[PDB]
Amino acid sequence: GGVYDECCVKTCSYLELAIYCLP
Amino acid sequence: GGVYDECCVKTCSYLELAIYCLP
Amino acid sequence: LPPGNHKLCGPALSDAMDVVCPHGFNTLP
Amino acid sequence: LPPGNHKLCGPALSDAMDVVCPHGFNTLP
Amino acid sequence: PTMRLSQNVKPCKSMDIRNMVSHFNQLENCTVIEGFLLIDLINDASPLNRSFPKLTEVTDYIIIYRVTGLHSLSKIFPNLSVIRGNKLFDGYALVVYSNFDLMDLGLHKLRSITRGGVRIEKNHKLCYDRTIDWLEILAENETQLVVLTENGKEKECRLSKCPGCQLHNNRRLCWNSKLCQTKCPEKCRNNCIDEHTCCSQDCLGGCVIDKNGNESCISCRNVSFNNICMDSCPKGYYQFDSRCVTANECITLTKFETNSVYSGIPYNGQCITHCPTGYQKSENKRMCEPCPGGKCDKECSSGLIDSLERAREFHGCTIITGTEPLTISIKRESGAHVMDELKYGLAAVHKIQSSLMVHLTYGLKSLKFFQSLTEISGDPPMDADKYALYVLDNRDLDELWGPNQTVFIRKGGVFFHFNPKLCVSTINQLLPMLASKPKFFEKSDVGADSNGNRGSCGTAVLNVTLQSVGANSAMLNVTTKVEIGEPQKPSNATIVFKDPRAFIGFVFYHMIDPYGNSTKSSPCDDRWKVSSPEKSGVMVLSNLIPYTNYSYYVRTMAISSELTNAESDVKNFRTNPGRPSKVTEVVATAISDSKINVTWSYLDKPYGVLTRYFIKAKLINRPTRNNNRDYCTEPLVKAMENEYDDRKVQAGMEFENALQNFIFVPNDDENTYKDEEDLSSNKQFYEVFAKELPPNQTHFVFEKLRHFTRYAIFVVACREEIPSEKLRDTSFKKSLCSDYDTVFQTTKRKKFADIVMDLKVDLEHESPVRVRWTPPVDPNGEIVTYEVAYKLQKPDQVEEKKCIPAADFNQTAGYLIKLNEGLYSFRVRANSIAGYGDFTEVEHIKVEPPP
Amino acid sequence: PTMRLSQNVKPCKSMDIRNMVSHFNQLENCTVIEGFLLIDLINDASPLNRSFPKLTEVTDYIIIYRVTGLHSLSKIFPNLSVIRGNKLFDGYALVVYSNFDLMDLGLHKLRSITRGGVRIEKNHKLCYDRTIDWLEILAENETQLVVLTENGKEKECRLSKCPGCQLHNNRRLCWNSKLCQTKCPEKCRNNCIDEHTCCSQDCLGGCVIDKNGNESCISCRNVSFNNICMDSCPKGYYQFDSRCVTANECITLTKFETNSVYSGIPYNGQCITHCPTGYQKSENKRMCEPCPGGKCDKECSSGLIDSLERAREFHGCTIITGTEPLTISIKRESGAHVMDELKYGLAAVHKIQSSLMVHLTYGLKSLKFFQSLTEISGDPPMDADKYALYVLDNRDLDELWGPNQTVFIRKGGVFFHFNPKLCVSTINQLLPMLASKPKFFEKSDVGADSNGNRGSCGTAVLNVTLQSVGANSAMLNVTTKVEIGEPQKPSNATIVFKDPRAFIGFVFYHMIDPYGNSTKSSPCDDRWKVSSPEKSGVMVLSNLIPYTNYSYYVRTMAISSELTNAESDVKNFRTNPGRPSKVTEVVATAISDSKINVTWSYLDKPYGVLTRYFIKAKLINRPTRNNNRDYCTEPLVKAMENEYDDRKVQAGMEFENALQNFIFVPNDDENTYKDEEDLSSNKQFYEVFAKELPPNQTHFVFEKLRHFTRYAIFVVACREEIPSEKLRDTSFKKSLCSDYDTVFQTTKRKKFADIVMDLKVDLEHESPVRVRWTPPVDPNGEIVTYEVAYKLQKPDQVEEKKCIPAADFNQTAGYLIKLNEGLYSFRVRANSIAGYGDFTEVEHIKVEPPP
Ligand SMILES: *[C@@H]1O[C@H](CO)[C@@H](O)[C@H](O)[C@H]1NC(C)=O
Ligand SMILES: *[C@@H]1O[C@H](CO)[C@@H](O)[C@H](O)[C@H]1NC(C)=O
Ligand SMILES: *[C@@H]1O[C@H](CO)[C@@H](O)[C@H](O)[C@H]1NC(C)=O
Ligand SMILES: *[C@@H]1O[C@H](CO)[C@@H](O)[C@H](O)[C@H]1NC(C)=O
Ligand SMILES: *[C@@H]1O[C@H](CO)[C@@H](O)[C@H](O)[C@H]1NC(C)=O
Ligand SMILES: *[C@@H]1O[C@H](CO)[C@@H](O)[C@H](O)[C@H]1NC(C)=O
Ligand SMILES: *[C@@H]1O[C@H](CO)[C@@H](O)[C@H](O)[C@H]1NC(C)=O
Ligand SMILES: *[C@@H]1O[C@H](CO)[C@@H](O)[C@H](O)[C@H]1NC(C)=O
Ligand SMILES: *[C@@H]1O[C@H](CO)[C@@H](O)[C@H](O)[C@H]1NC(C)=O
Ligand SMILES: *[C@@H]1O[C@H](CO)[C@@H](O)[C@H](O)[C@H]1NC(C)=O
Ligand SMILES: *[C@@H]1O[C@H](CO)[C@@H](O)[C@H](O)[C@H]1NC(C)=O
Ligand SMILES: *[C@@H]1O[C@H](CO)[C@@H](O)[C@H](O)[C@H]1NC(C)=O
Ligand SMILES: *[C@@H]1O[C@H](CO)[C@@H](O)[C@H](O)[C@H]1NC(C)=O
Ligand SMILES: *[C@@H]1O[C@H](CO)[C@@H](O)[C@H](O)[C@H]1NC(C)=O
Ligand SMILES: *[C@@H]1O[C@H](CO)[C@@H](O)[C@H](O)[C@H]1NC(C)=O
Ligand SMILES: *[C@@H]1O[C@H](CO)[C@@H](O)[C@H](O)[C@H]1NC(C)=O
Ligand SMILES: *[C@@H]1O[C@H](CO)[C@@H](O)[C@H](O)[C@H]1NC(C)=O
Repeated sequence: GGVYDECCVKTCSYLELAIYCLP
Repeated sequence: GGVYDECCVKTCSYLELAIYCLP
Repeated sequence: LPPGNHKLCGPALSDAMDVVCPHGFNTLP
Repeated sequence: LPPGNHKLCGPALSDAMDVVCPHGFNTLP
Repeated sequence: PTMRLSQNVKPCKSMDIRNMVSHFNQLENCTVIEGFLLIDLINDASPLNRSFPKLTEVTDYIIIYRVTGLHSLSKIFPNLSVIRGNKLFDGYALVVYSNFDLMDLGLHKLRSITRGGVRIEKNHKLCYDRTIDWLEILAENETQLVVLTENGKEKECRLSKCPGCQLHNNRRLCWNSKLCQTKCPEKCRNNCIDEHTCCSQDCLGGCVIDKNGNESCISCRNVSFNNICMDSCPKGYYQFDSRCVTANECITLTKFETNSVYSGIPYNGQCITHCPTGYQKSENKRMCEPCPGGKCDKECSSGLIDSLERAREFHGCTIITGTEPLTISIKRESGAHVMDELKYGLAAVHKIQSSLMVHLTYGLKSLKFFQSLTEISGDPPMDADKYALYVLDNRDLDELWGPNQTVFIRKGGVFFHFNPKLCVSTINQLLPMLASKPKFFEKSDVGADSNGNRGSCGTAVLNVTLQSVGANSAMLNVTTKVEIGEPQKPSNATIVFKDPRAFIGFVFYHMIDPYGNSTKSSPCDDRWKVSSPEKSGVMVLSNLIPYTNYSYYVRTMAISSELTNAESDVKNFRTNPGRPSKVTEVVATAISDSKINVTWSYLDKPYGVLTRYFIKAKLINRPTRNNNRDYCTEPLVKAMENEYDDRKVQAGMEFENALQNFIFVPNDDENTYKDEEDLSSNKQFYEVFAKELPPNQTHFVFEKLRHFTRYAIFVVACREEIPSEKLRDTSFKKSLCSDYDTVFQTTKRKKFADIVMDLKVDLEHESPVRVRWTPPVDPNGEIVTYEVAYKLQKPDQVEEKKCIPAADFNQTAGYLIKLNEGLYSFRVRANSIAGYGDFTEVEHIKVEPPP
Repeated sequence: PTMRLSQNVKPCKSMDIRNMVSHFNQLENCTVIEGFLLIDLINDASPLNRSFPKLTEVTDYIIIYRVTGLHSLSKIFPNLSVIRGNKLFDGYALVVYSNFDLMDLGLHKLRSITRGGVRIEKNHKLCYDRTIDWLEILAENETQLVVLTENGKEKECRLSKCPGCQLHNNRRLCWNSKLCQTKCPEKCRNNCIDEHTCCSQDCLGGCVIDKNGNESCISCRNVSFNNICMDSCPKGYYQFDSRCVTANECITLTKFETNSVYSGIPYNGQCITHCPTGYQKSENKRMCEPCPGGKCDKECSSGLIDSLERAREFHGCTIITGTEPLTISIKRESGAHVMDELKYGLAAVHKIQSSLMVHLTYGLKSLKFFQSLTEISGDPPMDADKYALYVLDNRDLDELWGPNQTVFIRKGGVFFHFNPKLCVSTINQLLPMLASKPKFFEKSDVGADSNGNRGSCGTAVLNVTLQSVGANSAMLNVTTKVEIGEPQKPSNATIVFKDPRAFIGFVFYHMIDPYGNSTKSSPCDDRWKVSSPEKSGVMVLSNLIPYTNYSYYVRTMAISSELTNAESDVKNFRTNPGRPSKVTEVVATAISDSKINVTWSYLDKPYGVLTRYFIKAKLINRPTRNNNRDYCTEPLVKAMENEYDDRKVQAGMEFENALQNFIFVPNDDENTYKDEEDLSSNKQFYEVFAKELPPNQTHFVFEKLRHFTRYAIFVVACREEIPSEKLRDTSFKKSLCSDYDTVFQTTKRKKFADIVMDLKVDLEHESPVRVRWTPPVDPNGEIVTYEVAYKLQKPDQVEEKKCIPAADFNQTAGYLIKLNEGLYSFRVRANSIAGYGDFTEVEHIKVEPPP
């Protein structure tokens, strides 16, 4: 799901977390 | 069994309970 | 006195012992 | 930045977001 | 009836201000927001040179999350007036979250919020947080959800001056430091254009009035068409959240929903994004059709629920499946819309293939929102298939499935713990539900101690009877006769204990309460004073304050292992009148030589009612003349100068059982008074004076006393009498009037009055000269001596004077003085225990003896 | 040495005084009781026409249960000395129970109790029992078994005053006031015949000097043979409790046990009832021989154990079988021999076929007494066969098995709740012992906060550092850096928190404690004052009282759902000296007209070290002559007038998470003084006087001060200075001396000094007479008038006296007084602020006017 569904639970990596960017 | 085995746990009748005080 | 279920306990049990039969008891040995 | 697990949460999550993504967010619709 | 709406509508769909200022251009021209408006992650809002007064109404909600470089919302929300909450994000209609630069809201034109509450959080610079009376803006019924925290209100916000609009309801409702909220009367609540100017119910938030009388609504309350307000749309159109739209317009319209966009469907005169219950969207998604079998069996994967907004994703779902339990974990504070939102999100579900679980929730009142639920299959029960209904730590849960509701359970065991309000009885109603049909739940599954500890559910009642009362004492007697041991024909208002020892005894609480509304004790509350456990069933309250109302209530104390608890209601009673207290601030003063004054108050408890005041004044005279004095050498002016609580029992019980198992073997005060004043022997004055006074009084004067006296003042207040004290009791033990303290006022009241009069002089034959005088009407304070003076009627002469111990001059018919030739004038005055008097007038004698 | 014991014994087996007194006829001639002696259900003991002094010693125990008609135990036990306690009834050795007629014990000769203890219950009329120091009579190591209750202590039993031996140990100690306890000195603790006549270690129970002047034991401590005491029995004889007998005799001896009688077996020099470990009784029961396989197996049906006496029945049993769980339910008060009686009753079991259960025990410290246990087969579990080890409500349980003890668990799940002293870590040690080898126990079976909450075991330590201190303030500093968020590179002073929000902040406690030992808070304890949670990790204690030792300690506060708790040690520190308090009870008093005295005390806190005392005395000017007064027309004398907060943060956290999930999208003064005095210009008196005084002093005298004058008294107490203060504090802060209040002196005998001198007279020519005089060196109070007197040197002439306001007669060289012919004398005295002076001596003048 969203950020709190993908990270802060079953923690994620910064590289994956970059998906929420690059307009 | 003992008095506390037959009475005050489960239930006992007086006439049966009279056994403890025969002459 | 007649009924036979009587979940009797503690001091009530002790006193009932006397009232049921004051004459005496068997002694242990 | 290096590690891959880094269980970010709460305000730390937003602070890491606004820097790891320093220039924009693609809007909902 | 019919009325225009202000301006001409140019709506723009849901809006998102993102990243940078330039995106503010998207607000161009549109008066209302057909969806939600969110502004977030604007790194610097200062470059915003414009404002947008046309924006007035928003359909769903406003969230301002992490905008930096913005000082106030006035610039971007000049005329925002109404928030209608057709779509209600997480139960909050207006959110302003985590902004470092917001100081003053500036929302001068906000008037009405139709749904949801308001949350303001993490705005350290926000001043004026507490100003607004939010409860008027919201829907009047459920106004609870108004939450604000860490706004910087602690100390730094010294600029809470406000215009003092001023301190109405001792709360200055000021926007900024200068602006303030305009209230509306109840007849036009939150629909007024100014403090009193009202608007008809057709509009929402008020209306504008012009010189032409063309009153126009701020926005239509029900619906709008062609800029005109009406209750419902004309035929052929569809309602879309503020206005009437055609079928094509509905087809084009859209609204965002949980990472998805749904186009509205023109159905039954309304444009809605979801078909109603029992309907499903067409393949072309242009209309809705009835569901086959009256129910579309949509299914969704089970998953956690963290807040209301997550629950909306389950809308319209019937079957929740998957090994994962449907863990509800909502966390509100004073849940306002939790019930309705969860209802919208779950009313459809009727069968759960997984196992429900509701762990650690706040504000979740009940599970009633599972309206259509019928069977918790629990096929893969959670926790190693142990349990199919898991409940835990629900700080505010109180009741399970709603009234007359029934749900089957095919597997696993129930579980309950730490639920404060959930009474055990409500849990046991599930006993006939389970497939195994257990007769009772074992102690390992249901936490009979923890569950329901805070709920007044299992409190068996006691017929506590107040037996007798007194001045400081009262006796309590508990009527309920407790069964101990033998069942003894139950249903007799029983209250039972299966073992005499287990019953430690009754416990009586009591506490002073003039209002009789003290609640029962929670665990450090100390309002209640409690006596030690008692077994006979009667307790004697003692040392009460007379005529003081006391609340009391009885509880049964038993060994912790026992569970046959009972209690009583909080009955109230008052003690007897008792005896009144002393009079406060008693002082006496002299008005004249015969008139006296006294002042007093009663700033202490009278108890009962002060029927009357009574004062007694007694004259206590001075001692006789004292010889330890000298005259004319020692004169005087003489002003006034006068725990476990169960371990012991448990050990005793066990040892008693062990011993039983082995011993036996088979084979000067006002007692009474009446109004009175005593005349002097000559009736010139009152020796003593004792009279009643009405309870109005606080000070009074007493008349016709004599000059220069010591009138001891005695004061008292008398209380009423109860009928049982006068007919059930007789005139003894009195205690009818208060304690007292004498007040003394031994002043030289008030003038010289009279000391000596009628002086005359003669001579025996430079013959000696005899001077006579008359004593005063009454001694000027116990006369002790006479000052006698004479002078010569010649220039440069001075008055000579002598002294006598009084009562001796009479032997010679006057005091004798050796005097020479000439004309002389004589004077005399008495001197007393009260000091000097004034010299009497003169009288002359001429000495001229012959040889 | 080996020697004869008093008298020759005739032992007799246990006796049962029951029903009626006639059975006492079975007790005569019994020197000692080889077993137990119980007296139960005598309806009336009054008809007892005898006493039995021969009975002296009993082996197992004494129980007096429900004996009626007996006033004291002396009549039946004149010489009962010791209770060897070879066997215990539920662990107790002397029980006196439920007797309505026992007034006094009467145990004058009671001298030593070897095992177990004493229980006294439900003897309402018993008195003087609560006087004896039971801890001295019992075995020294485990004196805890001294329980007593409901011995009429409320009001009626106040006659227990004893002979007040009288008040030794500040308490009475007597068997009724007729007697008092026979205390023994510590050199021979409870091993004496009187307070100074000790006894040898060979005897037990006392010893009496024989006719030969040599000791004779009341009873042998170790063993006895042929009336002689020795350490061990001779060959061919076996020890039976307190005496040695042959094998033939031992075969006949018997002792009653749990509704059974066991004969004695002569084994290894001892007469035995149960064969030792690894031995079993012979077929003829005449001897024990080694068990096959090292130990004979024995099976006993599982059943509850509600007291130690029940536990004794399981002695020697290896296997406990049956579907019934072995429910231990012991309920003691205080940790008595339970740990040993259960050891005797269960040390043999090595595996249990059923499941163990420990529901609701008190005083059960551990399950360490299962010495030989190896495996809980748990074949039939219980509670729906869920669990094989069920532990619950054990108010005093703290550890399960012996250190590093290994016992298998073949089936079922463990269970643990409500055990306050059972630390969670101690439970998890079972994880590697279960058959399923769970990695961790689920919250459904093992509690989270209900276990070990009372045990200071799970606390991670904080390294609190006290940063700075002051007069009233101090700053604290938590050194331990916190692992908030990611665990990246752990073990760096971990104190981890998974997210920044779960940890709400540190909590600081402090409280005044000169002793520095206040225990940590348990929940109404109000000793500790607390501060609000703080996140930065630094706090500033404020408003402390100077130089007071404060105890403080820190702990972490986190939302209940989180569990990474930590705490600190209870460190303590003292504030700074501050400023000393005002002097108390300051008063001034005279010693002479120039010697003055002052008294003071310091009954308030000095706050530091009182380096010195300082007193400063300075005079004030007298008032001058005033024109609003008249003199010698009126005399003048003129005596001198002189909370949990869980919900809020939880809701905020959840809403913040829900909003994150939606926002993003992918794509007068003494400053200083010097000791000194100021001397007047004339050197007559010191105007001011300021000096230091040593801290010894409390009152001191100051002399050579001006007379007729007030001296303002100013007193001070000054404190020490810390090196860090003196090295920098030059003029700032300081405040090293106390507050003060001026004291003015009602100096007695400060008048009447120097009077008047040098009176002389002269005449101008009825010639007026000039009279001269000199004012005193120091005005006797500021002069307001001078009185002058004169008389004629002829009989019966009165001495006239007149006055002058002084300071105006000098321009005439004196005061002019009209006078006539004759010889006259004159006198003068001063009239001043201090009133009249004394008339000076006379001087004469002769008047002889010429024509
Ligand atoms: C509003 O729309 C018109 C065209 O309909 C456009 O010309 C105008 O610029 C818009 N408003 C603003 C402020 O630009
Ligand atoms: C103000 O902002 C608008 C865009 O909203 C822009 O068109 C205009 O040029 C700006 N004016 C100034 C003076 O910067
Ligand atoms: C008084 O006792 C009756 C039973 O006789 C019971 O029904 C009633 O509830 C009691 N009073 C109250 C106030 O409950
Ligand atoms: C308590 O009241 C009941 C009737 O309500 C009465 O029978 C009983 O005697 C009373 N008890 C006492 C101790 O007065
Ligand atoms: C105390 O209770 C009585 C009734 O028993 C009531 O009349 C009175 O008003 C109460 N006291 C107060 C201060 O209300
Ligand atoms: C009881 O009622 C009075 C009514 O004036 C109110 O002031 C008071 O706060 C109430 N007390 C409690 C404990 O509810
Ligand atoms: C004097 O008496 C009058 C009534 O006669 C009363 O009003 C007033 O308070 C009294 N004052 C004093 C000082 O007693
Ligand atoms: C004064 O007392 C009388 C009774 O004698 C009463 O009628 C009157 O109301 C009282 N005065 C006032 C102001 O109440
Ligand atoms: C037993 O006691 C009786 C007294 O009742 C006494 O006469 C007799 O001598 C005693 N016998 C022995 C063997 O002690
Ligand atoms: C005491 O009673 C016993 C029987 O119980 C009897 O043998 C004996 O003679 C009695 N002695 C006296 C002095 O009464
Ligand atoms: C195991 O524990 C026992 C006592 O419980 C101890 O004697 C023994 O040394 C321990 N063994 C080890 C290896 O620690
Ligand atoms: C805190 O103190 C304890 C005991 O003094 C010590 O073992 C520990 O290492 C300290 N912690 C740190 C981070 O130094
Ligand atoms: C004391 O607190 C400060 C911050 O207030 C911190 O920098 C310092 O490290 C602390 N002291 C120690 C020994 O860590
Ligand atoms: C207070 O603490 C100091 C050390 O900080 C110690 O010297 C002093 O003895 C303590 N106070 C008392 C009363 O012991
Ligand atoms: C511990 O402190 C208490 C007071 O809190 C005091 O009574 C006791 O003597 C102290 N004991 C020690 C060993 O410091
Ligand atoms: C008085 O003070 C002196 C120091 O000046 C000291 O030596 C002496 O011990 C003190 N007196 C007493 C009784 O302590
Ligand atoms: C004078 O002072 C001394 C000590 O300085 C004291 O013992 C004595 O009591 C004082 N006397 C008076 C009269 O104050």
